[PDB]
Amino acid sequence: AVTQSPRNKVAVTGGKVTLSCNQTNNHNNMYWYRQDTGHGLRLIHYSYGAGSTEKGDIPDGYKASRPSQENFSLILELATPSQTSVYFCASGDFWGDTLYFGAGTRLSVLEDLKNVFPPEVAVFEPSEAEISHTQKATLVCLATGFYPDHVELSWWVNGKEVHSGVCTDPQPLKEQPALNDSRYALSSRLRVSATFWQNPRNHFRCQVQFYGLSENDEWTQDRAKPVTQIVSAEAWGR
Amino acid sequence: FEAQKAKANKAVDHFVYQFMGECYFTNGTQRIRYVTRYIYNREEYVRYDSDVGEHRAVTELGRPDAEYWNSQPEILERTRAELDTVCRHNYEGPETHTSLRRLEQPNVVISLSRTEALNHHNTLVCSVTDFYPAKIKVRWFRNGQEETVGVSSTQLIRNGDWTFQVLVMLEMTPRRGEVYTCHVEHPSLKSPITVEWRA
Amino acid sequence: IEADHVGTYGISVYQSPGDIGQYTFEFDGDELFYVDLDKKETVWMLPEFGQLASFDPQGGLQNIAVVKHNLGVLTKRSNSTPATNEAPQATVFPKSPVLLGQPNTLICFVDNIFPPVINITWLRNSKSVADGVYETSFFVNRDYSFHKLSYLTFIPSDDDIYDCKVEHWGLEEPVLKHW
Amino acid sequence: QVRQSPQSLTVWEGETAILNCSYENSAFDAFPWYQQFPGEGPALLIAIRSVSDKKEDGRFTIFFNKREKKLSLHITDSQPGDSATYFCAASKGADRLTFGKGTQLIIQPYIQNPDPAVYQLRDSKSSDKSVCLFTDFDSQTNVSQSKDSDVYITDKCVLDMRSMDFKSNSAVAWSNKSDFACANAFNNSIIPEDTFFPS
Repeated sequence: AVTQSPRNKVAVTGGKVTLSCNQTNNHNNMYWYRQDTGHGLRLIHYSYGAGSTEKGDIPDGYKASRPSQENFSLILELATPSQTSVYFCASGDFWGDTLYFGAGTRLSVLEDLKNVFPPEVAVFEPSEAEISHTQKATLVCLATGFYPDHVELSWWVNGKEVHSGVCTDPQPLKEQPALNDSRYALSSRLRVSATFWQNPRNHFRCQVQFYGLSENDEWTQDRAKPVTQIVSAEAWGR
Repeated sequence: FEAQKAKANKAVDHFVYQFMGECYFTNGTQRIRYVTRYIYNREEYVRYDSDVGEHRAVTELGRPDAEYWNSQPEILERTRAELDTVCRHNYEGPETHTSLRRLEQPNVVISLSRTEALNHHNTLVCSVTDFYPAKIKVRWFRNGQEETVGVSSTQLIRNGDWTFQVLVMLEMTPRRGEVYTCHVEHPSLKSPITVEWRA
Repeated sequence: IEADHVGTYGISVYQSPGDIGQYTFEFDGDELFYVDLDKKETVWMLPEFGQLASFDPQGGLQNIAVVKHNLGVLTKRSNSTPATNEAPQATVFPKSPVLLGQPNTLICFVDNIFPPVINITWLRNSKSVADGVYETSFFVNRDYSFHKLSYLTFIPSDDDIYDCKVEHWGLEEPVLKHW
Repeated sequence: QVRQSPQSLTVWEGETAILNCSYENSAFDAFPWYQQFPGEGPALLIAIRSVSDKKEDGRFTIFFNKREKKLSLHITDSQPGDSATYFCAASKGADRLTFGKGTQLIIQPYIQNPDPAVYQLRDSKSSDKSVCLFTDFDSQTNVSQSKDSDVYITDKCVLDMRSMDFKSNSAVAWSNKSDFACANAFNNSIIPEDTFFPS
C-alpha cells in the first residue's frame, strides 16, 4: 500500500511544508508527482533507494529526501503560491512496468490566510409539484462561501450514509469568478420516493467535510477560527 | 543514436559485486549471443545465456535468484529481449556509427638503436603507432626480400585511448648500398605503407 | 567466449565498505564511457563519440542501485566471505617513440587489480610529478580482476628517470616500476 | 514530450470512446495507460510495448502505430462507470515514465423517458431562501452558465436511483437578488418547449 500524509494542508507563503509517503510493497523506486489542470502528471523528484534522490522534470522549488526504503518525503522550504496543487506519491520495482499511486494530498499555499472560510450549508426541501408529478422527491444541498476548495460532501439518511440517488457537482464553482482568491460553492442532489419524503420519521442530512486551518495556528481575527470541522444541514420528512 | 543497457535483476531475500551484460557478435549481427553475469567476490553465481534461454545458477548462491527470476514473466521476458533491445539495437546504431567506423592511421617511423657503422651489427626499430583498429600486418625487407630471421615484434600494445601500438625490431648489419623498408598494412590505409632506410 | 566483436553494455561494480561504484560500457576492450555517479552525466572517453551517440545516465544510476542492493543481499547469503587481495603488476611505456625535447605521454598499465581500490601516482627523479595526469576507469578481466592505465604527459630529456608508484592492499610496501 | 487529445471528451453510453495519444521521441518502447477516478490515485489499466500493433484486454484495447508515432485507446460499449481521466505514459529502456496531460472522459446515459421540468425548492430552515432545479432532461440538451454574476448555475449531473431502473440528469440554479425567478433562470441555456414549469 501507499499512504500519504497529510491528505490536506493549508500553508502560508514562506512556510515549510513537508509531504511524506509510506510504502508497504517493498518497492525500491519512489516518485513524487503533482497534478494540475493544464499540465497533467509532472514528476518532481524520485529515488532508487535510501539516501539517494533524482531530479524529475520540475524539481525547482522542491527538495526531496528518502531516509528509508519505505518512506520518501518531499520538502517545500519556501512555499510559494505556484505550489498550490494536488500531490501524488508512487512506488514501483526496479525497471517496473507498473506504478502504484497513493491517494493524493490537496495543498493550498495562500497569500493572506484571512481568505479562509468554512462552508455554510443548507438543505432545500422538495417542491410539492415535483412530488405530485413524478412521485419522486428531490433534495438539494448547497455548500457555500468556503475557501479553499477542500471539501467532501456526503448524504446521510436516518444516520446511515447513502450513495444511491446521490449526485454531487464534479468540482466547486467560484462565486466571484473575477478574483483569484474567490470563495467557492458546491451543490448536491439526493432523490427519493415521495412515499419516503412524506414519512416524517425520516431525517435527511447533508454533511460537508471541511479541511481548514490547523487547530494550532495564529488567528487574530473577529470570526471563529476556520478550522477543520464538519458542517451539516438537516431536513425532516413531511 | 541512443544506447540501451542490460538491466540487473534484483537479488532475493571488503566485498565486491559486479554485474555485466555481454554482447557477442559474429559476422555483423547474423549471430548474436547474449550473456549477463552476476559476480560476488570474483565468483559468478548466476547467469542469463540466450543460447540457454533462462537464468541458471552457476553456484549454490545462485539458485534462489535463478528459480525466482525465471518464474516472473515480467522479469524473464525483460531479460530475453535484451538481445534485441540492447545488443542488436546498439550495434546497428551507436556502434555502426562510432567504433565500427573508426579508422585511425599508423604512424610509421624507422630508427637505428646505435650509431651507424658499415660492416657492423646494429638494430633497426620500426615503431608503428597511434592506429585503430587492431588487425595490422608489419613486415621487414632488405632489398625487396622478406626478412624473417633476426626479426622480433612486441605483442599488440593497447594504449587505452582507442589507439594501438606495435614495435618491430630488426637485427642487421648495414652493408654499403642496401635498402631496408618497413612494410605496413592496415584497414585504414588505401595502399600499404612502405618506409625506407638507406644504409 | 568466441566472436568477432564483444560489446559489454552495462558493467556495474559496487563495493563495501565505503559504498563505491563504477558504471561503464566497453567495446572490444575499450571504454566507450563511464557514468559519473556524483555529477550524474555520461562521460565519453572520445568526445567525438558523444556528439554522435548518447546514453541516459539514469540507466547507470539505476543499475548501481540494484547492484548495491544485490551486494548487500549476497554478503549475508554467504556468511560474509571477504575478498582475497591480489598483488597488481605495473608496466610503463611511452605512447609515441621517444624523441628528446618533443612532448609525449607515458602510460602506466596496471593489471590484476583486486579489489578495484588503487592509488596510482607518478614520480620523476623520485619527486611527485602530476603533469597532465589522466586515469582511466577499471576495465574488467575474464577472471573478474581489473586493469587500469595512468597517463603522464612529459617532455623527454636525458636528465629524467621516471617511476610509476602503485599502492594497494595486496602489497606489503608500494611497488615502483622504473622507466 | 507525450501529447494526448482531446483535453476532454464526451461520448454517449454504449458508443466506443477513442482516446488519442502521440509521442515525439522515437526511442520510446513502452506505453502504459493509467486511469484516474476522482478522489483516487491513477492506476495502471492496460499497456503496450512497441514491438506490437495491438493490445486487447476486455472492453479496452490499444491500437499502436510505430511509423506515425501515434497511439490509441479504444473503449467499447462504454458504461457510466468508465468515466474518469485517462493518462498516456511512455518509457524508454525501462527508465522513468513520462505522462501526457491526460484526457477527461464523461459517459452520458441514454434517456428512456425524458420529462424535463424546472422545480422551485424552499429552504428547510429559513423559508426566505430558494433554489431552482432543472431535472429530468435529455443528456443531449446542453446547460450553459449564467450570463451574469449574482446568479449561479451548476453543470449537469446524473443521479442513479438504483432501487428502480432510474437514471436522471439535473442542474441547480440559485441567487440572492430579490428579483430572481425560476422561469428565466435557465433562459440562458437550451430548453425543450415541452418543459414543465409548475407553480
